[PDB]
Amino acid sequence: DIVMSQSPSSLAVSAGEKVTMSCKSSQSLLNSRTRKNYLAWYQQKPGQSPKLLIYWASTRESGVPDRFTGSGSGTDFTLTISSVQAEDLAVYYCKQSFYLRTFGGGTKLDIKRADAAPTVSIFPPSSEQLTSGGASVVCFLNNFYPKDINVRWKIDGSERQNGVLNSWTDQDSKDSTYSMSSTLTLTKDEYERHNSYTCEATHKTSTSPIVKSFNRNE
Amino acid sequence: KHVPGGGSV
Amino acid sequence: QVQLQQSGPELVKPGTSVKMPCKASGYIFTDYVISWVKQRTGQGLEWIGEIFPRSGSTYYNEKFKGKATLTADKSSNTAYMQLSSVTSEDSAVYFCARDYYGTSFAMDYWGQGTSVTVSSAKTTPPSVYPLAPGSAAQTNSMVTLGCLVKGYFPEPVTVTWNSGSLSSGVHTFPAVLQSDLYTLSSSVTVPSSTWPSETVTCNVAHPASSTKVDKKIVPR
Repeated sequence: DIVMSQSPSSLAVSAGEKVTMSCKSSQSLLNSRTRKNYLAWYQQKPGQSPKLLIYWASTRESGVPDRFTGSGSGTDFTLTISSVQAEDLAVYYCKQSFYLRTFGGGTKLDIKRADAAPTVSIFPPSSEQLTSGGASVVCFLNNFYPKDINVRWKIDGSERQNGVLNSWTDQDSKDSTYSMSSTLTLTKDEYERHNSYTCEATHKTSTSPIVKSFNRNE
Repeated sequence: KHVPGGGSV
Repeated sequence: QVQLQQSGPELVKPGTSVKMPCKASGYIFTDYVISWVKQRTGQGLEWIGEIFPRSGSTYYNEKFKGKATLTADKSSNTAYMQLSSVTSEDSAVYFCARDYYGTSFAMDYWGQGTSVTVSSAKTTPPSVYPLAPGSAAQTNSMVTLGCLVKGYFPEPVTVTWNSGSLSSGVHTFPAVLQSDLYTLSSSVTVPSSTWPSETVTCNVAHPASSTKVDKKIVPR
């Protein structure tokens, strides 16, 4: 029945920089006989189950790089990553085991890098789908940074704003880039009444949008 | 005994 | 090689009970406690409770008393958690973790998680559709292909390319839910030299309906 707080909740740094994040407990986690703070740090990457980094406040668990350093005492604790790497992208949780167990709210670590423009690709509906009466047009905007990007669909020159679903990947642990998918779903009939289909990506890297198109007849 | 956590070690 | 094995994704109807296993190996099952931890989609880790398999003793987070029931079978080195009378608040991934009681008091090995979706919606397998470029070629050195995975319930699906042998250049996108159905797509980017001269096939698995499909990407 110890409450845990983590701050800041979010964080961005470039590869190589130092970072520190804080964790506070509503009670001392220090036990006088053992002389240990029962506080641990966990790293959780996308799609992954949490991995233990540090226990007893400051002891590294085996396999963990030495750049991860835990510190502090009583009710105030710190995880430090000196020289952050692109692989360190993750949410970092602290947790108390002095009495029962309580996870902090987590601190998300995002990586800064150099701006990069999306690779855009556009795909007309598959024969299979048009066979069941749907038509989804798909447009992938791959390996760009930063995350902020606008996508615009045009049918026969006219901007189209519905039937559109968008989804962003988590940042990539190799290159620190983001990718996005955008999917324009119409009925077959509605799809077959227009010829040119276009997705346009406007991104910080250029004031000029990246255009890809195809024609149903093409 | 199985104690509830570290505060009783 | 300590390892904690958890069952696959499950869909349960509201009001019912679900009981999930966590099979331990590589260590003395009775010398460590098993903790269980909940994670709602996009949210943090939330401690549920613990069991000491030696003795069967359990403690719970107050919020989960009489919602979660933790048990342990020493003959099979397996821990179980039972959620009772489930509601959509229980849709979450539930991890088990070995918890070094008496020393570190930390959770040093984790399971992969059991993804539980509590809903009335019907299991629906996805239709997989090939995404192959139209009649054009430009910046020809690389080519992007994809798979559209549409109209499935519930999460999740597993996409791979050439049975995991196409590893680099892949983006699989988070699903989005529309009117009780999920849809995602995946993209794969290969040398213009490798396709179509060699086969590219996306492999889709939808555990909850016992579905596995393979869709070859062919030109046009």
